[PDB]
Amino acid sequence: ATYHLEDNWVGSAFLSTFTHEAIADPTHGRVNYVDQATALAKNLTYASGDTLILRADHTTTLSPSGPGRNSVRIRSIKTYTTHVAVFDVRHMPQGCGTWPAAWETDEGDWPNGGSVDIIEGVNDQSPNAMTLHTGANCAMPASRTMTGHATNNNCDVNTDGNTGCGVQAPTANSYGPSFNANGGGWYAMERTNSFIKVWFFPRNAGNVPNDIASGPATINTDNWGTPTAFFPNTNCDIGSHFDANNIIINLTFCGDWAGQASIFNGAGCPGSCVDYVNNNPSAFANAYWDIASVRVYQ
Ligand SMILES: *[C@@H]1O[C@H](CO)[C@@H](O[C@@H]2O[C@H](CO)[C@@H](O[C@@H]3O[C@H](CO[C@H]4O[C@H](CO[C@H]5O[C@H](CO)[C@@H](O)[C@H](O)[C@@H]5O[C@H]5O[C@H](CO)[C@@H](O)[C@H](O)[C@@H]5O)[C@@H](O)[C@H](O[C@H]5O[C@H](CO)[C@@H](O)[C@H](O)[C@@H]5O)[C@@H]4O)[C@@H](O)[C@H](O)[C@@H]3O)[C@H](O)[C@H]2NC(C)=O)[C@H](O)[C@H]1NC(C)=O
Ligand SMILES: OC[C@H]1O[C@@H](O[C@@H]2[C@@H](O)[C@H](O[C@@H]3[C@@H](O)[C@H](O[C@@H]4[C@@H](O)[C@H](O[C@@H]5[C@@H](O)[C@H](O[C@@H]6[C@@H](O)[C@H](O[C@@H]7[C@@H](O)[C@@H](O)O[C@H](CO)[C@H]7O)O[C@H](CO)[C@H]6O)O[C@H](CO)[C@H]5O)O[C@H](CO)[C@H]4O)O[C@H](CO)[C@H]3O)O[C@H](CO)[C@H]2O)[C@H](O)[C@@H](O)[C@@H]1O
Repeated sequence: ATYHLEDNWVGSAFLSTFTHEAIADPTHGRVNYVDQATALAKNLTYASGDTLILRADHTTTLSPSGPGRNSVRIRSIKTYTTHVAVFDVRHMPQGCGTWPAAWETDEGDWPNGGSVDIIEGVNDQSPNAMTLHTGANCAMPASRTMTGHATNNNCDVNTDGNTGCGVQAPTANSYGPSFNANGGGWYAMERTNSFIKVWFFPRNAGNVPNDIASGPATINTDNWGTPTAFFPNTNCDIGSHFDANNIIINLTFCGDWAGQASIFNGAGCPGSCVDYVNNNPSAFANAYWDIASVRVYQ
């Protein structure tokens, strides 16, 4: 469980080690994903000093017949198999309609190269969800050692209604306005051939491993306590369902999950998701990631 520093991304480093994907939203959201040149001119991406900002447009009222709300989706140039990824996150997007994620995938053969969500939710609904999506023959035992709570235990996208196999973080400050109020915190994900684990440490935690908080060149996950989410290989050959994955950090709106009326409305958001996102730009002034660092160890 000992790893050594492979990549250390801070501020402007993200501009040369990740790309912006100006792509049609694969989850069909009310979003216009812009390229890196456009992101920078329009200040949707700001990457300077010890800060990366990734945000949505919070000034434009959308044309109902035009493209969605301007936002960004960044993807690491490098891919990883057995590794630990540590995200020091000060702020994540909030707002009705928002659907932010920090995750890993191989887009080129989805779902067969797998996907793991480290940070994800919709419509400001805490807590955080940590979820795997795979092809066939991957499930999770009903009970295993973690602080979080499992919801769906079948990871196979074709037989699970695309929910994946997920775990809910135990605290509200894992996600959303609550996370943001607390100054964020740290997410760490360890992936091996045998398992995937995610740990969350709130910004104010008295027990955050120095490994995680200070980012030295050597880490040891044995010292990190029980994971928030645990995906063992009891009923899933982990290595055979995941290949080399890029890291992706993005913000979409509405679409296949967040945009469902029951979900959007069930979260206390008014009206329809698309109309809300069209007509309330100032409601997304806080729809930003503020990232202090992402580090990868191998
Ligand atoms: C495009 O978009 C960008 C990004 O949004 C816009 O940039 C912002 O521009 C505005 C207006 O010019 C700036 O607002 C001003 O900020 C002034 C103070 O700035 C300084 O402090 C900021 C806060 O720092 C503290 O908090 C952070 C955690 O979030 C810590 O890292 C840091 O150590 C500080 O902690 C102290 O305080 C806390 C308690 O609050 C304690 O607990 C700690 O112990 C510390 O005592 C900080 O965000 C700024 O950092 C920026 O600049 C430095 C270099 O100077 C760089 O290294 C960083 O990477 C970062 O870029 C800075 O240190 C304030 O005086 C003034 O009144 C006003 O509010 C704002 O700083 C910008 N935000 C940035 C840069 O992130 C940009 O304007 C926009 N372009 C457009 C529209 O054209
Ligand atoms: O539980 C947490 C979990 O929730 C998931 O949302 C679920 C909803 O998807 C589900 O709604 C059903 C509709 O999806 C369905 O509409 C069909 C379309 O989905 C389909 O398009 C497919 C594409 O979406 C797919 O593209 C891939 C993306 O899905 C993938 O998305 C990422 C996720 O994998 C995730 O983990 O993280 C990130 C960040 O948040 C997501 O971006 O990304 C990859 C790589 O880029 C894409 O390839 O590609 C396939 C082809 O391979 C397409 O089929 O299109 C068909 C038309 O043919 C539609 O039928 O309709 C149903 C009925 O209306 C609807 O129920 O609902 C449940 C709620 O019960 C949600 O749980 C999130 O997607 C997931 O992110 C999250 O972890």
